[PDB]
Amino acid sequence: MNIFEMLRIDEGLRLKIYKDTEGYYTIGIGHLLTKSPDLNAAKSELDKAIGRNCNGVITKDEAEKLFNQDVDAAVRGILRNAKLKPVYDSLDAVRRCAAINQVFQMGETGVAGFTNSLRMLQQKRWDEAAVNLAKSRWYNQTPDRAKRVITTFRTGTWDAY
Ligand SMILES: [Cl-]
Ligand SMILES: [Cl-]
Repeated sequence: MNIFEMLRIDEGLRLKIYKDTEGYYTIGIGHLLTKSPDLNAAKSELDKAIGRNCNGVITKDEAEKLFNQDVDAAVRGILRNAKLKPVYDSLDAVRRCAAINQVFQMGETGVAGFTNSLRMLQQKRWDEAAVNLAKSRWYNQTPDRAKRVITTFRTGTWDAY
């Protein structure tokens, strides 16, 4: 198990434009296209991302390429973020996967909000962190997935997957 296998399980694979859990146009393995309610806006973003006129449909290969780019982007984002980088670097490899999973789903606009959780993670107070992480809109809106990620932070094992 690794971040690709983990996110494949959490995000699924869909080859035509669909709406994610927040109602946003998405494709492939959790590739967010746009927050716009206009489907034409999403189709444009898709063509731009893939570099051809897709008409809302892609291949598995294209889906895996976007997935690779998106994972790479999530990691680089963490490493460029002065708040996230020291916590990330303090973690073991399995817990680093949980961290990338979060950023992949949430982006990093929630950094200030998860300040207390992040401190507990860097302190390696795993049970306290896990309890704190569940006190979130994130947990309440996607509890099954959040439970899997939190368990991964708590244990440093792949037991939830
Ligand atoms: Cl792209
Ligand atoms: Cl708490």
